[PDB]
Amino acid sequence: RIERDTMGEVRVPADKYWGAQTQRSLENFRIGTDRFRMPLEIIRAYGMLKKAAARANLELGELPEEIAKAIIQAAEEVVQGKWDDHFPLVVFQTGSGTQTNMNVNEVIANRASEILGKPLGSKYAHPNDHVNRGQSSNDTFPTAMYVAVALALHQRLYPAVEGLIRTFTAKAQAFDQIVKVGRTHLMDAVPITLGQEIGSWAAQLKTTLAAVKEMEKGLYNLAIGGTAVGTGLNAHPRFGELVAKYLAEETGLPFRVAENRFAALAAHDELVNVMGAIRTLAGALMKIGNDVRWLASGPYAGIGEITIPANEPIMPGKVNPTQVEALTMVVVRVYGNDHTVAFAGSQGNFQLNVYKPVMAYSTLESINLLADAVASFDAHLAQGIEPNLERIEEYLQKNPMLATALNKAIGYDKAAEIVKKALKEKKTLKQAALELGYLTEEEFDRIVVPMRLAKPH
Amino acid sequence: RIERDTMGEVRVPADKYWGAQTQRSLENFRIGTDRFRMPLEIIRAYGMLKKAAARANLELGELPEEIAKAIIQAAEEVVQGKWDDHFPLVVFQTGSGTQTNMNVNEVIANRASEILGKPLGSKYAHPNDHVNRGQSSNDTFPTAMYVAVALALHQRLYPAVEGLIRTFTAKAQAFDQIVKVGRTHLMDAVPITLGQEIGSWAAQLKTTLAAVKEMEKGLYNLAIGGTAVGTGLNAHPRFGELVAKYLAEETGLPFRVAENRFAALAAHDELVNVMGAIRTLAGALMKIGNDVRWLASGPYAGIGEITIPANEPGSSIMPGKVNPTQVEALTMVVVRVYGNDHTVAFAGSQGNFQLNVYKPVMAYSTLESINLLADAVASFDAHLAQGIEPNLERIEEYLQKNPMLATALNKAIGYDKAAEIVKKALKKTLKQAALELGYLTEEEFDRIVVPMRLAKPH
Amino acid sequence: RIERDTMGEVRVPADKYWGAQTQRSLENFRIGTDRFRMPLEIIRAYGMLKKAAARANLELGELPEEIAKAIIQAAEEVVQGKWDDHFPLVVFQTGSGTQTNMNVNEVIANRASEILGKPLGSKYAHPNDHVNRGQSSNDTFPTAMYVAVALALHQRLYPAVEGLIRTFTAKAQAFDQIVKVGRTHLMDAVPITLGQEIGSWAAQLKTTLAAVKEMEKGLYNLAIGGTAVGTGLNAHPRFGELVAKYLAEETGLPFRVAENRFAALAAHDELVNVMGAIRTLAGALMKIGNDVRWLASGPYAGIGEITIPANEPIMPGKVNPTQVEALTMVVVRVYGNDHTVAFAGSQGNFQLNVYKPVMAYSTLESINLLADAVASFDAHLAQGIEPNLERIEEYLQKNPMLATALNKAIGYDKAAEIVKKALKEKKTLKQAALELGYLTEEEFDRIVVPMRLAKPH
Amino acid sequence: RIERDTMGEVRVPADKYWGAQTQRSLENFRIGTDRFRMPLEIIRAYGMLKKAAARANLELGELPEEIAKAIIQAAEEVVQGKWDDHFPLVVFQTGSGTQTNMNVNEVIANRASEILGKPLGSKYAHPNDHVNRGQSSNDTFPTAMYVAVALALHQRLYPAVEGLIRTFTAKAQAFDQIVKVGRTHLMDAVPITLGQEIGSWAAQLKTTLAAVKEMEKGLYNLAIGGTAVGTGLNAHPRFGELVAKYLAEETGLPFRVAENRFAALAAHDELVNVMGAIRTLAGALMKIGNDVRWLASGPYAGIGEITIPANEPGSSIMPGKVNPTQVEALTMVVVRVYGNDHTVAFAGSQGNFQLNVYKPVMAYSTLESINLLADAVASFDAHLAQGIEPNLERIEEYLQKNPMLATALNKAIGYDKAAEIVKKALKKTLKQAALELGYLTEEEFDRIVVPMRLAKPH
Repeated sequence: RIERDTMGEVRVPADKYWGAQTQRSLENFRIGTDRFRMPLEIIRAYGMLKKAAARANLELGELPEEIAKAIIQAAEEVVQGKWDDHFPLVVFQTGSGTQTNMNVNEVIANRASEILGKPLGSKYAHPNDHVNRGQSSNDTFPTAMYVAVALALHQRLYPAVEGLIRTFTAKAQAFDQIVKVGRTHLMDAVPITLGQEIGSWAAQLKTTLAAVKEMEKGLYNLAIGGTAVGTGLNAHPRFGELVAKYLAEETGLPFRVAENRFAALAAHDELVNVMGAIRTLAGALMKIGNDVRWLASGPYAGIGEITIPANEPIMPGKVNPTQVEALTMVVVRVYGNDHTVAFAGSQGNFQLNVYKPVMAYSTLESINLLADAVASFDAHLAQGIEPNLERIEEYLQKNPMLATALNKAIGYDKAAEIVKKALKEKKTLKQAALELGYLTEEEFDRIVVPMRLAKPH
Repeated sequence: RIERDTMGEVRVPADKYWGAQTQRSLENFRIGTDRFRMPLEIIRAYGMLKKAAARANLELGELPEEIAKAIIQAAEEVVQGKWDDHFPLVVFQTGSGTQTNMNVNEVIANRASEILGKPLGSKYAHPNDHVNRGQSSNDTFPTAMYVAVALALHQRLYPAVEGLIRTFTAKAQAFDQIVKVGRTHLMDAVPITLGQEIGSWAAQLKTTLAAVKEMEKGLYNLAIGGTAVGTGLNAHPRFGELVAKYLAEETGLPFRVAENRFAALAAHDELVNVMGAIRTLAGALMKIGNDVRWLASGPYAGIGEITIPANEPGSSIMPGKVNPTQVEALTMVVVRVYGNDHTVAFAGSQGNFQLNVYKPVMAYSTLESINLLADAVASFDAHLAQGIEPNLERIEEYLQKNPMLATALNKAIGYDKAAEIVKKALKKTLKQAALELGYLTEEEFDRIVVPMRLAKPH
Repeated sequence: RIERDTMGEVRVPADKYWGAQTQRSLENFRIGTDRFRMPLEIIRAYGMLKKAAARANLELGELPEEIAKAIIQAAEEVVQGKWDDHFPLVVFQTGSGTQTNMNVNEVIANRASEILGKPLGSKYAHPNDHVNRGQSSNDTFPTAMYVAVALALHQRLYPAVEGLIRTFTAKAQAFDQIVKVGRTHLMDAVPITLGQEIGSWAAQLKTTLAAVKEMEKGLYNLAIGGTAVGTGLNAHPRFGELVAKYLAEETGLPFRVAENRFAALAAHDELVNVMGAIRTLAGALMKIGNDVRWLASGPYAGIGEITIPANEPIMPGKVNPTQVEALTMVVVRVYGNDHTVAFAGSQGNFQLNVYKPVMAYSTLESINLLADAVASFDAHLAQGIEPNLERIEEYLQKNPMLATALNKAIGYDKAAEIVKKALKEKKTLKQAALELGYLTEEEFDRIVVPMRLAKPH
Repeated sequence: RIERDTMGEVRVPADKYWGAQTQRSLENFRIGTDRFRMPLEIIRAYGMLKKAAARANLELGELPEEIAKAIIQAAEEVVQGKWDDHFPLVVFQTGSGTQTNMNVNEVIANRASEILGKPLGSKYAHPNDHVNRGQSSNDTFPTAMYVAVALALHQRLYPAVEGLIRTFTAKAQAFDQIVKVGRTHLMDAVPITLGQEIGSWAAQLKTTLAAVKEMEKGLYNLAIGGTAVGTGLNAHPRFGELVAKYLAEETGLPFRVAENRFAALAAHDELVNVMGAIRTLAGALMKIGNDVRWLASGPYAGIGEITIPANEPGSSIMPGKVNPTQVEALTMVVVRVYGNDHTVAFAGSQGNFQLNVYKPVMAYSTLESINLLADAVASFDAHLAQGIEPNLERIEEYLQKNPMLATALNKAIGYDKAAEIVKKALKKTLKQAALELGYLTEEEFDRIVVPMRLAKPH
């Protein structure tokens, strides 16, 4: 079809619901078109915002009853993802996300007009005067992105991490009776149990996940209502308040208007902190991932104290740790995303930080990739972790760390000799102690109890 | 003096109280000796830890009264900074901080022996058997570093940032009636007040400082009691618990043993997040600092809406020109801090098995950030922020050209008769153009054009 | 169709040329499927590698004549991009890029078999025994990625940056007679010309671009020939040498086998340095971009010494600097990409760094986004930069920096008084000097010559 | 002593040679006073610069013979480190380094006046009129910092890295006949030699050091002569040219004035790239260091293919166990260096108009990286690398289980009769299993199974 405005006539695909402005933008912004389409999470959140906005304005007498109801309906459709294919703009547009705001306004306006029995392009429901009433791209984009990130955390990241925590916790309980060598500086230290080792991974995830959930609270403070620079000019005094209330009712999260609307436009420090906590979580996943591949290294020239499930339905102990590699590659990508967000966050100027799209994009990318990788790592590796009892035992029984009990039982002299023999002849302390006649294969087991070292209290 | 360890005997300065393992580290790790001596915050915190440890072991029957009391006295002297010159080791030593732990054990043990009328190097009060009783460097170093960082936040960073928040809050109130041009994309936007702008800076600091204080809570969870790998082997069953209790009594902070002792040794994710929050605060300071120098730019060919105190001559002299030197020092600290964060988070991802062996550098870079920011924020506050003043004339010059002030005319005398006043008081003041044309009087003008109404529409 | 191997039977789209292994991989690797498809630059380069490999093996007597010629033909087709749609794997696979290597082997094998009159799936031309002869994913993936990045630099980044340099150089020459205020610490300093100011931007780009081109040379050292761990086991002693020679002949770049093949597999330090130089180039683009929006800030409350072309075919001086915003958002993304690559580069273990896919991806992303952004910034802003003579003049003529000549002509006392009057009455130094009778509007122009300050020698 | 500047008079220590602007900076920028005093490398380089400047101005008739000669003598004393204690300013001062430039001008001018029998504070040899003649802090600070960094690379970093390359090269040759198991994905792979593995470390250092030396060339382009903004206003037309010439004579490096003087003041992209290359070198050192500690891990329940020197007792004692402490110090320096790079590159993107005002921190973080790496590489080399020895028994234990050694049997006595020897000498040595089964003799075995053939197939 052909839409007409004071700027001229533009041709838009007859099946598309965006308007002339979006069509022009689609033809002008060509940076990263293939991989950087504006995240749909932002679009869905924008739908929620526009829906709450129509309701607020209607209630405050800023919009005609019928037109408002049509907008509310059209907006809800966007939220339900019925118009995802009508948003073709990239992340690399204006630093205020103006193009996407107008894309949202045009699609919802045209659909609203259609609902009201008007052909697309009529603007019966005006994109700017109605759908964008009392709003600016300046305050609505950051509002939409804060909501998008908060929802993405609950929808994808938390379920994935909480799932892996449950898996590790289950494995930790199941293997808590298996005593093994503990290592510090990568060197043989003292005994621990495989359950204690795996439990530490679960603990790191609980600790880092808790921090993400705490930082998440900063996202509850929205810029909505401050309009262009934070003064709220052109918006009803209660517009922001109501929009926040409705967003909170729809999401179940305690959203509210930021105590200071100026800072909510000039910076996005709350988002920076959320990304930072996600980065720390990623760091813990790298630590855990590496522990896993090192413990599974082998079959014979590594550590090999645990085995991981085959990558494709190669015997146990010879499986390449593919899930660790995919996970850690995601982790290094996440650290880079954090760098991008924090760097951008320090670059605001006066009344508006103009790096909003990329800050939102890199944070969402991190959330989605981590959610994908954690879920994959969990289902395809973590859940199938098993101990290699033979390897664990061989290391423990032949290690000097078990000589402790001997020193008090038969004196250091004899114990030291037993250890020296075992190491020299590559035998277990029990075997050496037997070939020396210092202790029977019976007395040894009564004096040397590995679990007493791993659980000394 | 001759000192010894399991490896043998070595010579140490007769006037120093450290021992053999300190001497070996001194000689074997000549890395960053000039600028990277282990932070005294860590040494003082270690003194607090060793005092609590002796107190706990005595209470639990693990140490004799005589020796324990001497150790407690010696440790307290360390906390008071009386032995600072007896810690000569660098940050770049063993990754577990073993050498500094032994430096602490040796100094306290020697001073304790002396307090008991025993000679130095005698080890009557033994560094390992007594001062380090039930401990490992693995759990004590991170315990001491978490305490050190938590205390430094309260002692230096918070007071500085809270001070700047107070200054900006006061300035915002004082200039809240000064209407000016807002800017978006760096372009002229709708009116705002200077008070709202400065107030936004204060808000950013409140928001970021709040996050640092929330992340600080993770430091309350200590590794103490986990000994070598987290099992607590060699420690009395109640040792860790009592030490954390005593540290809480000593500091006023709610220190407790971490729920999972193993993760407390294998990683320091809590410290990583504290540093991360500090990085965000630094980012806010850069944004604020840049706003300040841009607003004060010029003073003739820049924006120049505010003026700042002139504290030094400067390189190139020009009457009225004041380089924003305090902003430059602050932003240089900010870029340093982002690097510190990079270092801490990188190290945090590199733990292996039961121990992360990057502890010293993680603690050092976090403390450096705290100290530099505390220094720079306080300096910026005292030497610039407190002296910020508006340039009323320049502010008004810009405002009068703002199209928003002309919107009240379009619907008061017509769009043409209003746009015409724009082609007159432009290509000075609109209040004059309307007068020269008779379209409106100066009395009615100020009645139709009320900039504050635009800055505060609600 | 249905392919059959020792692992079982698999169903592959009748129109797709990949095999059972790729089909299984497509179904197993689900991390970042939407935005992280393996870069086609890597696929095209792999085609070049496989083509050179077939030729080398044929010449060395490692492959049957006919089968080799069919492979060479199939490979060339991949290079020409005729099979781009037959590579559906993501970047987040094994850290060795094994899945993509096999994807390349299967597609080329099936096409080769078809050319030889054999239905797809027959393996007449064997993916592993023929197409992958004397090769490993370990040495071929990094070889393909080094070639991909080097070509991407010449094909996209260099043309874009060289173009902007030409633009700035042209503008610098054209505006070299326009004297203006120079600024240090953001404060009024001494006079310069708009041409000198714009010329500095061109210089930064020349300097940073030169560094990228120097680091590029490190990519000429390929891992090809080292096979699994660098020993060259299972490959002809001259296989690597010949493959490198053929790659060099086809690209026009002096590719060769790395002096040390072990290091070429265990690390990719050369790629890290290339990304680092790209990061520095990005930093210069941010500096330049910011200078541009600050100089164009206005219309009346900023600097406004230059104007930028409208974003859509808003009067001069009121145009939002959209191209700067898009460019700087790309810059912060690039800094993050560099972080990812350098971090990954330090994580190699023993004989193989297993972060290859992500290191390659983040570097290529940076190259493509910068190429896109620089070209856009150039065509839509840089080329249309114009001076705002009125603003420039008003700042210069009313600035104390022009009083220098006065001091020597009429003494500091009078000159200082002239400046004090001009600033007090907001008038030009010439006007003030006239209202004081110290100098005529004629004598002033003979004593105060701005260009003599901007070009003192 | 009373000293003065355009702002007024101030009191300075009677035993110090600095002036008023140094004193003001001393008092107004108390940021990082303990660890961030301006690098002496920059001070020494500034001495070289001021010496060349006086020499150039004298040659060009811009300075009197008497005063010029005194300044040259005074400047040379600074280069020799005779006045190090007279530079008390920190890195976190003005972003242009103006305060340090004046600190240099004041010390040299006072010493010059004294050399001419004049009293301190008299300014017979004036800090601004003579020592700073034809210069600005804007062009001299980056000139001094580029020279400082270039010299530090040659004086400290290159010798250290070249030394380690030599050590690894020697070790690789000595162990090139020791066949071992290669590892990919951390899993057992095909055979290689210990010499090839260690050789790869040497290669990584050669590759990264080469890039640092290439980036170093960008530092040869100096800002000198551009004065305040790049125009050269106030400088003699040949001043910059001669100064660069004299600096080249003095240092042996090909210093020249940058083609574009403006970009030399508005940015320091060359320094950013040098730091970037240093970061890559650090990454290689981490990879190498990690390989070293993993190979030495154990020594009983780890990989343990190599052993390293034991330099200290350590925390937990176990016969034969040696913590890889030198690797820990080195990798902690590496994570610090990545942070330094982040800082330098961040600052590099923040220049505005005619001047980047993050100069001090950019120079400082680069020099810190150079010095810490030089320290750590040298330490790691002397205290660990030079003592690396193979654990022949462990290496052989792993190799014998490698499937590749069994491939020569499958086609020598059958796949079944070969796979059977794998179910015997596994669930010790394959050379024994073949004997106990009579399938092959020990003489024929070593004739069929030649591991080196696998490690060196070409």
